[PDB]
Amino acid sequence: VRRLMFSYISDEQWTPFLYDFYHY
Amino acid sequence: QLYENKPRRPYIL
Repeated sequence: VRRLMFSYISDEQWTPFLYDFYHY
Repeated sequence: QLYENKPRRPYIL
C-alpha cells in the first residue's frame, strides 16, 4: 500500500532519495 | 520576494 501524505507530513529528513515528484 | 521555497523529500500525495 502507498503512504498517503499531503496535510500532516510525518517524515524524518528533507533529502531527495528518488527522482519522482517532491525532489529538492 | 514572496515564494514558498522549502526543502522537501519524496512523499506520495
